[PDB]
This record gives sequence, structure tokens and C-alpha cells, in this order.
Amino acid sequence: KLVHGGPCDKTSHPYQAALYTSGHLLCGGVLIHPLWVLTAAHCKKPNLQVFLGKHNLRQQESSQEQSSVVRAVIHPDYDAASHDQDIMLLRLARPAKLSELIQPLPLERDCSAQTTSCHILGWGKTADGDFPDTIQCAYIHLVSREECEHAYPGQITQNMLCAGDEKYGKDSCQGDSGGPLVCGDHLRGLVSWGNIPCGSKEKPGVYTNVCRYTNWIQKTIQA
Repeated sequence: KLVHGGPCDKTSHPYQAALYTSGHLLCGGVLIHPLWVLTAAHCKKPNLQVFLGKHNLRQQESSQEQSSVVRAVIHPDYDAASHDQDIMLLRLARPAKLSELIQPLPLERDCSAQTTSCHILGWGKTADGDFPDTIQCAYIHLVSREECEHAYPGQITQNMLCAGDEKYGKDSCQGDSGGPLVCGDHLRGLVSWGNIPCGSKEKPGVYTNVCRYTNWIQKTIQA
């Protein structure tokens, strides 16, 4: 079965970050630069802590190797009621030391990119119990903007995209928000609202349209 696999068989996802506040895992995120993690604006909380290169995490996580966030930059036009422009940059206390276990994910710079086969990542417990949180992965497909707008009338802006699968995710769709939607091995979206983290075709998940933000991200990082 060697290679016969895909992202969801991977034991490690080097670009997946976990965001904690007061000892509890609140959201996922994505390492996009050694000094910055990208997540949803709806994930903003005080004194955020980030864990990189992790596979399994617990509440009051003791396994150190964490990095405190020293600056949080929410998109200035974020609107909580609509979740329009649901994106936020987190500056780490130290640059991440890249390794086999920690690597940034490149951003999709082309809003017209053609790849529609994707996967999402989120932190969750594989099954009812009390085991640690682990990375839940599922395969899904992008849904056309017109189809997206029909499922959520009057609520979809150009800063959002939809994705889902008739199967209702990928028989393993536990997971939180703020984490990545990855298409063609680039960051295409962040889990934002709707039927998440895996939507169906007629009630899809809604994701921040990351390709819209490449200039703002660059301006902020280079500032």
C-alpha cells in the first residue's frame, strides 16, 4: 500500500498549528512563514499560545515546545456578523525551526487556480471517549460560487469560498475551525463557518478565500 495513499494517511502534517488559550485547544491554524501562523479572525482570544509539529494534544497540554504569540493582527475589515474577511495573522515569539516535523504551507496566489480536489485538517477526538485531540483529515471538493450562493442566500461574499462532498466529508470528519483547506498542495482556505469542517454538496462548508489576502499578508509580514 506504499504511496497508494494520500494526505489523510500521513502521520504528520508539518504546517498544522494548534492554538491554545487558558489551557484549552481553541482552534487550528497554518504555519505560512517561520514567524507567522494564519488562522480565522473568529479565533481571536487573549494570550494565545501556539503548538507546532504536534500530533496529539491534551487540555492543559504539558508537552511544552510551545510558542507564545506576541502580536495578533486581525484583518481590519473583519465583520463578525457575516464572518466576511475571517482571517488573522499571529506573530510567534521566536522563528519556527523548520524540520521534518515543521514546515510552512505556500499560499495559493491565483484565485483562478483550477485544482478542486482538496483536503481539510482540524483538531478533534477520533471517537467518543476522552482520548487526546489529534489531527482529523478529510477529503472534499470545491463547489462553484453560484452553487455556494444558492446554499447560503445573501451570505456569501467574494472573500469566501465553499467546499464539501456528497459523502458528507470523509468518514472521519471531526475537527475544529481555523485550520486549512489545502488544494494542489497550497493553502486555499481557512475553515470559517457553515456546515464545517466537512459540508455536503448542498450544505457546504464555508472557508475564507485566502487567495484574496496575499497582498495584505505580505504587507503585514514585511512591515
